Amino acid sequence: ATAAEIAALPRQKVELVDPPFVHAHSQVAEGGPKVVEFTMVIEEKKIVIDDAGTEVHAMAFNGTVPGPLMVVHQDDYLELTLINPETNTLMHNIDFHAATGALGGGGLTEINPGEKTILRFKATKPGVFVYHCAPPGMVPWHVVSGMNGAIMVLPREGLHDGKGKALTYDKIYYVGEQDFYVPRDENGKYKKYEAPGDAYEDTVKVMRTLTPTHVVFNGAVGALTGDKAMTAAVGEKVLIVHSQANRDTRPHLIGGHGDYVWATGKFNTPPDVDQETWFIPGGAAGAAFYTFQQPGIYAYVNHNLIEAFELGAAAHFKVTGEWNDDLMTSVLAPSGT
Amino acid sequence: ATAAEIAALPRQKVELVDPPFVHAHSQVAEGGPKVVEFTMVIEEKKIVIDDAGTEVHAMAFNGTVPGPLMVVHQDDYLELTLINPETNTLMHNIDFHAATGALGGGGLTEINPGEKTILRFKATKPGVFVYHCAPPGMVPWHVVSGMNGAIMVLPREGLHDGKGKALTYDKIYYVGEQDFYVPRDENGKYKKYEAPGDAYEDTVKVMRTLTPTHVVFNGAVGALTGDKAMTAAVGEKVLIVHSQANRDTRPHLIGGHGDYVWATGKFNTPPDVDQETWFIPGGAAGAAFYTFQQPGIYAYVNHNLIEAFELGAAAHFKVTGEWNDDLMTSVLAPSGT
Amino acid sequence: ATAAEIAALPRQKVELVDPPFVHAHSQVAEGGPKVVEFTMVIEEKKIVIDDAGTEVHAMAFNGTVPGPLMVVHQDDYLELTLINPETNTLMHNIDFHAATGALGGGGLTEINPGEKTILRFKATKPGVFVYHCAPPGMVPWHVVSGMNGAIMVLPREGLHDGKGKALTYDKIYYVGEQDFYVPRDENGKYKKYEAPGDAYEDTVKVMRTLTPTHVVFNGAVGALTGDKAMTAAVGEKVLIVHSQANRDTRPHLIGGHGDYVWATGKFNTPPDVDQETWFIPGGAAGAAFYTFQQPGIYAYVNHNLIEAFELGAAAHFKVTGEWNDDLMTSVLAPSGT
Ligand SMILES: [Cu+2]
Ligand SMILES: [Cu+2]
Ligand SMILES: [Cu+2]
Ligand SMILES: [Cu+2]
Ligand SMILES: [Cu+2]
Ligand SMILES: [Cu+2]
Repeated sequence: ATAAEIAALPRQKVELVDPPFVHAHSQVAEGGPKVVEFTMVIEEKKIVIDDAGTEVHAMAFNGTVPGPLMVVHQDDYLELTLINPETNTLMHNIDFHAATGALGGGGLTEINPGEKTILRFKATKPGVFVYHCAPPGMVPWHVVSGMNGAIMVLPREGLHDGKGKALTYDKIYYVGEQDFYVPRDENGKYKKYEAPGDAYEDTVKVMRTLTPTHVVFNGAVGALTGDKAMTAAVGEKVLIVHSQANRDTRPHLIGGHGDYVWATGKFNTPPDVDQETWFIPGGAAGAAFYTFQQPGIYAYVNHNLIEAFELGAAAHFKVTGEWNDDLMTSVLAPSGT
Repeated sequence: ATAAEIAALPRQKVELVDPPFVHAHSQVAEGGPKVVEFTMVIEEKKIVIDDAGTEVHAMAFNGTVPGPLMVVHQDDYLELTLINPETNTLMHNIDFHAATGALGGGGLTEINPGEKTILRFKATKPGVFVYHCAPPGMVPWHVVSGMNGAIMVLPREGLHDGKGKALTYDKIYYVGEQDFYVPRDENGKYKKYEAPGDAYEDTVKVMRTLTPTHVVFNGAVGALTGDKAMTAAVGEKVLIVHSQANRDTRPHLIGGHGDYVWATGKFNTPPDVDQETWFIPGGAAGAAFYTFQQPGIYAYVNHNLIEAFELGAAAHFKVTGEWNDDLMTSVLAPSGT
Repeated sequence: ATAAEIAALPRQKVELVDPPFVHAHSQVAEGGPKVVEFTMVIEEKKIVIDDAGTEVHAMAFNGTVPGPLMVVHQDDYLELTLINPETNTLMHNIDFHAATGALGGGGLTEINPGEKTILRFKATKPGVFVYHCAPPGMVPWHVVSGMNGAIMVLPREGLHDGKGKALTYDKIYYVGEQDFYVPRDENGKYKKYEAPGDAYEDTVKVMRTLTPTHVVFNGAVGALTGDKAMTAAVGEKVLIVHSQANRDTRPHLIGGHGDYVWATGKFNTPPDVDQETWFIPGGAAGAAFYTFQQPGIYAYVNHNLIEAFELGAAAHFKVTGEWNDDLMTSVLAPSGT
């Protein structure tokens, strides 16, 4: 499109929504290409990540770990205002894996405390994609401090299966998975630090072991379990976007499947089908579409079950509706022999 | 199908055999849906997993690690009678990744020692699938004590390539790969215990390192080597099902290929072809079809070669037949320069 | 077919070049099947892998880590003369994942110092494939000492996308990724040894932790940076072949994508498209095709960002040409809030 064309496109501001929920959007694009505008303030803040009071100095886009899902359509532009307040201690930036050029945007968005920047890019490829902070020389420390999220660039005609038939979800959830590396003293007690930088050398030591101390969804052990379970009903179609900016994961819905899974995250790559456990490499997002058929509790886990049930990578779904005895039935309930 | 329709279907009782062998079955289904009946008794027992006498308190479906492969066809019902004898010490259950509802069956099959249960589920999706025990609060401990196996839900038509041409094996094997986490004392010797619960806390400590002490096929170092090799002949078509319920693996046939690999394990996802090394994420099963072209010894490994050749994840195939010098030949045998 | 027929085929003697470059070849085969001849001399040699001066006794095909890329076309024959000079200490051999029979060639090419051998195999499957040394009882030690490389078996008609459209690259690089396991003294400084075998025991104890101390491209931290950065231009089509003979990797071009990615490395498996981060399991090679659209610096990394930026797995590209503000622009450069 020529210059004048780009400048005349509609601009639209969107209010973000914290994970695992997602801001207002339409599956099939509304109108032609537009510039979708978002604002995020970076917050450096201590968070508690487990039920032992373990602390991390999180580096949080929009104040959450993960950062929020932004949704646009292919060939829209994403225009982000990124703000680094003067109460923060570090420079930050942003790298969108959906974008082309300048290290994903990281070369154009280095903001010290007290600065802001506005980056625009054309979302030329459809898929879910990671975004993360990447300051030169300190890239993994920011990412493993929680400074990452995802976007979704929907096809203009919405999602389709591998034969081109529409796939239209009723609900979407975004599960960001975070590996944390929390230092411990010689008694095995997690350490606490006054300011983010005080932890840098001890944290890189743990990072070099390649073994996280915690692997969590939505920023903390248990953040999406119990009273915080996600919800659905029998018959509803749910899209589950999952990202992991630094380390591999292998999602699984305990009691369900991924009926269609873009395991690479990219919508022009046909989805796998009927999956039990899919694989999302570190540095990527994936998305799974499932129609719920049975009510009750499900878990949603990274299926290294030690990561899920010892280190924190487990969520719940609570599903309403009527039980299907064709699909499963207890012929003889547990009883004495 | 209605409850009465299911009650009228034919029943077939299968006798399971121990991995890496597979029970008798037909690739193409005979006739219409059936209720395929299986029984497994759970055995808690010490197993020795290496040549140094290292022990695991195994929790073994049908007394083996992995548990046996169960074979059905799409839209059959799998009816399992699961028995937990009074000689065991723990509650157990079963979660079938092929099933829909109640945590794969785990919510309906919780059996204390001295109980049994009967679960039926409809095998609605074709593929190879993990099953495993998953008692609330104790899930990865049971799995990494060997309490896992797989099933195969064949298409009613049998297997096909990505162009719907039939693929018919002459032979099938089931390789269950197991990560074990064995505690060591201050001198580096593996510890022994006299009841499963006595090893729990020390085991969990090793599990949280994410670093197995052993990675084995069929429950031990060397289980599928030497005179317990898998066997085949030149011209024979072989399907190798491989599962890993907790940790990723990357199978490779040394000297061969995966001609067709359903690396996700799901038969409605078209297979990869001409594979050197495929990838099966923790929590899944995959399957590889190969036609042997050369005789001699092959190795079948997890191609993290430290996991294969230091930790235990290596099997052999012995193949009969005539050498093909067109495919390969020693032009000059090793000799002085 | 027969010996008369194979004697009649043309021979082509190729001179290998050092990675990341690739010897001259034709993407579409010039004429009928040929016997493509290569020679490699194995060198046991001390190499320095980081700016601290850390050393590995490398075991290097052609003197480099990785070994060089050999390029043939499907149904050519690859005929390798492999020489183990008398100045080396160990027996070595070669196992081509591209080849069929005798453990990939391993069984036929065991040469002591002062010996040579010539192996010929038919390259029946198109793709990129790992090769590596594999002496029985010492397999992972040789591979993780750098004794591995890759070959490319091009379709005779050159590369195509999943739908039959030709994909012709303008240039090709070969990135070999190497996990090294270097012992450390009680100060945590890397140890040095006199001969390869002096480090064996201490190296095996690091290998069994499954945690490399360094993960590098082209044999050292920073090897593909600075005057050794890869290069391209806006509009240029680049194929990046990447291998890892022992351990998984997840390549990512920072600021770009993989437009077409044969993540399994096999050209009869249609490529994934629009990739952010692809996944190549240990024991495999993959290849990604990308048309550069923006000038400037890029990094090409294993996107476990601790592996990339702490352990060494980061290369650079320098790209010339004109910035595209439609793809990306800084609407407001970093500036005061
Ligand atoms: Cu940051
Ligand atoms: Cu990134
Ligand atoms: Cu159990
Ligand atoms: Cu499971
Ligand atoms: Cu060697
Ligand atoms: Cu190999």
